[PDB]
Amino acid sequence: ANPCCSNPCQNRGECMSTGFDQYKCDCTRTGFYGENCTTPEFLTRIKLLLKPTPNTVHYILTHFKGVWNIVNNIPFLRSLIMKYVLTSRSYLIDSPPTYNVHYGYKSWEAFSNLSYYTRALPPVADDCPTPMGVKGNKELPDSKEVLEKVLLRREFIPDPQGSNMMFAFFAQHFTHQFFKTDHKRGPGFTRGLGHGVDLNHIYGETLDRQHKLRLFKDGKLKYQVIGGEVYPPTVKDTQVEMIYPPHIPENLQFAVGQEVFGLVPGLMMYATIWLREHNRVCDILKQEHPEWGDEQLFQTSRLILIGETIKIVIEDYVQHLSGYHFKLKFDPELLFNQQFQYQNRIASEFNTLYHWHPLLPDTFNIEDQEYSFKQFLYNNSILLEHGLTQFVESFTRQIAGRVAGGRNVPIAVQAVAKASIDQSREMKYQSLNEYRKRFSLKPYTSFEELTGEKEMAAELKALYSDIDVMELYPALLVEKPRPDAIFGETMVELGAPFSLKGLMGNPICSPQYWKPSTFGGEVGFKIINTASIQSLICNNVKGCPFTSFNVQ
Amino acid sequence: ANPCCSNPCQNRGECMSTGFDQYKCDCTRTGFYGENCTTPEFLTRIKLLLKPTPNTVHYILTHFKGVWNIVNNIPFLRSLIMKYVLTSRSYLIDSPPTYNVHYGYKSWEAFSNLSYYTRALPPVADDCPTPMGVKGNKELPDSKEVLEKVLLRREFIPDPQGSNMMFAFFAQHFTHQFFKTDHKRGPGFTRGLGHGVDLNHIYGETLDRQHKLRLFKDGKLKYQVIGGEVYPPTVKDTQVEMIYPPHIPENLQFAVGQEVFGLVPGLMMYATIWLREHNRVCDILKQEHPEWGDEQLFQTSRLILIGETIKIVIEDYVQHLSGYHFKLKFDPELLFNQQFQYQNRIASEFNTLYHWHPLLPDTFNIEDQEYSFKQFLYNNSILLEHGLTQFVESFTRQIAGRVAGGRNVPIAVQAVAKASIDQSREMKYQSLNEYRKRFSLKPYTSFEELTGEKEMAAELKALYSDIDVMELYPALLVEKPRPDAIFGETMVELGAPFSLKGLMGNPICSPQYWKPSTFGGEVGFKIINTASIQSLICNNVKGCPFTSFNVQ
Ligand SMILES: *[C@@H]1O[C@H](CO)[C@@H](O[C@@H]2O[C@H](CO)[C@@H](O)[C@H](O)[C@H]2NC(C)=O)[C@H](O)[C@H]1NC(C)=O
Ligand SMILES: *[C@@H]1O[C@H](CO)[C@@H](O[C@@H]2O[C@H](CO)[C@@H](O)[C@H](O)[C@H]2NC(C)=O)[C@H](O)[C@H]1NC(C)=O
Ligand SMILES: CCCCCCCCO[C@@H]1O[C@H](CO)[C@@H](O)[C@H](O)[C@H]1O
Ligand SMILES: CCCCCCCCO[C@@H]1O[C@H](CO)[C@@H](O)[C@H](O)[C@H]1O
Ligand SMILES: *[C@@H]1O[C@H](CO)[C@@H](O)[C@H](O)[C@H]1NC(C)=O
Ligand SMILES: *[C@@H]1O[C@H](CO)[C@@H](O)[C@H](O)[C@H]1NC(C)=O
Ligand SMILES: *[C@@H]1O[C@H](CO)[C@@H](O)[C@H](O)[C@H]1NC(C)=O
Ligand SMILES: *[C@@H]1O[C@H](CO)[C@@H](O)[C@H](O)[C@H]1NC(C)=O
Repeated sequence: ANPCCSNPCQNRGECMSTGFDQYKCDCTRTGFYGENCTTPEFLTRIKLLLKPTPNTVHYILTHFKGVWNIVNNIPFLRSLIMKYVLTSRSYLIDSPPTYNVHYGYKSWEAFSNLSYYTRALPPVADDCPTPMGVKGNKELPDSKEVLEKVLLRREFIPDPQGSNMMFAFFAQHFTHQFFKTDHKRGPGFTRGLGHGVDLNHIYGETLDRQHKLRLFKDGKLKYQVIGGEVYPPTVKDTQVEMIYPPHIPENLQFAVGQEVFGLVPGLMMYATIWLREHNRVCDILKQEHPEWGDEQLFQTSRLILIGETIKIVIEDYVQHLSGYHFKLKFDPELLFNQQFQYQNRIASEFNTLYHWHPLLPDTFNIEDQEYSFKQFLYNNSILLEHGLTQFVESFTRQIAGRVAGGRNVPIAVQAVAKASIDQSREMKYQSLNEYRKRFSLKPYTSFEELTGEKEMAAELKALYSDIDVMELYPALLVEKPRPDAIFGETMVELGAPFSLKGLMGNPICSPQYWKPSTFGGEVGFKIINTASIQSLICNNVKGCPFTSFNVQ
Repeated sequence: ANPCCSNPCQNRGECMSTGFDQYKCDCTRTGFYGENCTTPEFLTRIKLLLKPTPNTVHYILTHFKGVWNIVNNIPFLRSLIMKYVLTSRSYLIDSPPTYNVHYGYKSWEAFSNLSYYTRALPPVADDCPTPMGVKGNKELPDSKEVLEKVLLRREFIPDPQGSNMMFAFFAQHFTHQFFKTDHKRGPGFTRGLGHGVDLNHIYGETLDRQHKLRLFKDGKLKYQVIGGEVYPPTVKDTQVEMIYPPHIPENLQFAVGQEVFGLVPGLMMYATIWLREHNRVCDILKQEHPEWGDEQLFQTSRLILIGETIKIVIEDYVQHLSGYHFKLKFDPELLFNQQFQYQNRIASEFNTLYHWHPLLPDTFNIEDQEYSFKQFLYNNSILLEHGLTQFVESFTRQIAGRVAGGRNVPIAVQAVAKASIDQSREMKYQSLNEYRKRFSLKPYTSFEELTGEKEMAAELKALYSDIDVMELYPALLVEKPRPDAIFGETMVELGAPFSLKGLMGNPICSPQYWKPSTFGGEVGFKIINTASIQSLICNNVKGCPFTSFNVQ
């Protein structure tokens, strides 16, 4: 019965029920008047008649390599750009946070509760007629279908971008701090109240945990040496909470910031690395400050590491993920005169877009061997067996599956991807065209447009009928990739903002934090400013096995 | 042994232990180089040689009344000013938050833990030699002395500013949401994680509580009618948690957002008002949206009310408290192009400066009667007896005690004010000259300067010896008032920033919030934009008894 059901209000306008069967649009600071926030104002026009399509830009970003090389070696220029990129996004996210699962209108309970996941777009009134408000049928295509009909991988599709296993597990490992949905509660609730890059996966969310993972000496994290190698410590020695299957031997039950991380030798590997990184830093500090305390070292480290991370992600991970020729730079000093809200709340959407299963290979080739999901899972014995070094090298090449192309979802991952759809539905997610419009994206006029190819498209049009009624998550994996890219435009234009927020919006990136002091001074500062997934592995891993998020 | 103990680094510089008996200053974005962040840069100079003393300004603010009347009527002008005032402060606070009780260096644990109270200035290394770092003796003057020697009120001193009881109880009541120190934990910890104006005192901090205080109908708060009047409801009917003394009869045990508020008929009175305000709003909304739900009304109300509050404080309370001739305006639209961090963490300092006991009268004259603390305390029977209307009128006149003059602390309040000193000491608070310097205030060179008068001064100099070693809290109450003002410069220049933060930095003051929609549209929006302690009482209280925070 909700007169807003139809998502009438345009351009970030706000719909309000001005009576049982009537509504109203809050076209405030939107740039458009009219009952629907459509009629634009002048500057609006000129603003749009100077707004280049993302594809256009993306293009320019990935071409003229020669020129990009020029700028890539001209500090002010580079920054001037990187900044532009920074700022280009910025004005997109709703910070401070607004809606969430249960709240379609701004509410204190909303803005306050931290267990919720904020929503870039409001849900749909449970009173609304159709799942997408009004357009569509009493229901949505069964997921199993869609799942199969266009998602599940038939022939493994490699990511044209060269995304190796390293990248995959990173992204996997990394994103696992922010995204941490508490299911006991629901799909919409997170358990990572840190709502951002806080390496809680390395040090636990609660202090209690953190302390058990702490050695309380030189601010180092409790560790353990197996076969002359540094590894996370046992659950039987730290009593830390770790999610493991009955058979696992105590000598194998690893304890780390994240309780789930034991079920994936891929994850565990990274852990071990970072863990090693931390303590590595501790030593460097204890060198600088022979007069510091355990609790100070431990805390300075965590600050420096968080820095590195934010760096290695933006400058490596994200860099590669974009395939731009411009070298992405991480320097907060760029927002020091930019109206930027150094804060962040994690959105449901951003979580879903994450469901990057396609990356997942069909087997896991470590050195000679090749493993199956059925094999890999919870078999850290694997990790122990081959060693970090090999793992690195190995994973540094085993290309990962493309993700936007279509039907490239491992069958083992079956269950998951389905949920990914089922969920968004429960959370009354909005139409993909809505989320498209939201981020100022022209909506897809035909399934064929969304895919390019006519196969799936037609196959989908069968299922959804109205392009509008197309679900986001799905549309994302099926989306029509960019020229050899791994993602479509949609997935990029959504995570780009969402990301550079929690990335930049992190405390340490704020003025009264960005300084040597904050990190034990210059030395420990440099560390962050000179951090690459490369060195991260170089230092922490034996023999400095070369690596990249790119398979050569 | 801490080489930083001596607070060497100047101008917000950061000190770091560069070895056992050596340190270093992080003069970053400070404006000064030199080992101590002293040598200034050019623009710095020109910036200072254009920086008018607060006293100067304060003066200009409280004079030329004729001119102020001119501007007070030319919108752009007024705003242009108010804004200036807004922005003048801003660049002072450390948002996002930095140090706290246990942390003198920036730390995650710090920035993360919300039970802590942030600290505008770092504590002092427990390893430091003297309580104020180095200057001073192995200890500090016994508090009992100071307490008596210069704090306790002998002859009641009225605030020259006319601060009636209304103001007092408001300030009291209002500030009681942010400040809510959890003693079970310690002096440094707050229980109001809301860390700001969130009217948790009206709706409780936890949802559980809130729901019990909710009637779940038209989004109204559960209430009760006694003798034809609207009053908060009983603990025996809501099971809400309320702090009460054994004798109190259930029929008197009031349940309200704040558990402590029952022990002060002054507080309770305000509650009842606000409570009445809320439900009042609910009706106005239910009029606008006959199609809204209990939980939406309830939430919109709380949003509108929070607005009112932020208004009534800034525009009334704060206005009066300043005695400026310029009419202070509350309009977030002023920061919509200002690098302002719409967020807030409550500082310990700000909490202490609050300890405004001097305001407290010696008796409480309600109509004919006159009461004693021993009387008033936990005697809401009083409130019930006379009625809200009288209470208003009465309190609207009973002048409150000045606070900066000196020795004006009620003896009943004895215990408290002492604590106020004892505490800051535990929390290793810094020197008053430090906190002075901090907010770019020339430090007091002599106790006589801090007081003007020679009596107390001399009396103190006996106790502290070095002006520097003068404690803040004390120095505040004894401080030398402004020409007929109720506060000295120190207290003003500290709470000014601290305040306009949590005041402005509140969500609802942010761009994606400041709009009719957010509040059920224009109608419910206007409400906030047209709110005065006056109307607040006018609407909620019978007969619209005139009021002001000024006793005529
Ligand atoms: C605002 O948007 C609504 C739709 O969200 C428009 O209303 C529809 O207009 C068509 C064409 O006249 C009618 O056939 C429909 O019955 C209307 N309602 C709906 C729910 O579709 C409306 O015309 C728009 N107004 C403006 C000024 O843009
Ligand atoms: C920086 O500040 C320190 C004090 O915080 C200064 O050091 C003192 O200087 C005096 C005068 O030479 C000596 O008598 C003291 O022994 C020094 N130490 C202390 C703890 O007082 C120092 O001179 C300042 N340096 C600069 C460049 O400003
Ligand atoms: C001076 C440099 C001018 C660069 C103009 C670039 C215009 C790019 O144009 C883009 O090309 C894409 C193909 O890759 C299409 O998919 C997009 O729809 C189209 O807008
Ligand atoms: C064009 C307007 C010029 C105004 C000049 C104002 C100078 C105020 O000067 C101030 O006066 C106070 C007395 O009230 C003193 O206590 C302060 O120390 C003094 O700086
Ligand atoms: C957040 O909301 C959920 C459901 O509304 C509730 O169960 C939970 O206790 C809330 N969290 C907090 C911290 O209030
Ligand atoms: C686990 O790994 C070890 C060593 O690689 C191997 O011997 C064992 O068969 C594996 N078990 C499973 C269930 O994968
Ligand atoms: C905050 O810190 C105190 C002491 O460091 C600790 O007891 C408390 O549990 C912490 N709060 C949280 C939420 O971790
Ligand atoms: C409480 O108030 C009632 C009514 O004003 C009065 O009769 C009674 O004496 C008071 N008791 C105390 C302890 O103040």
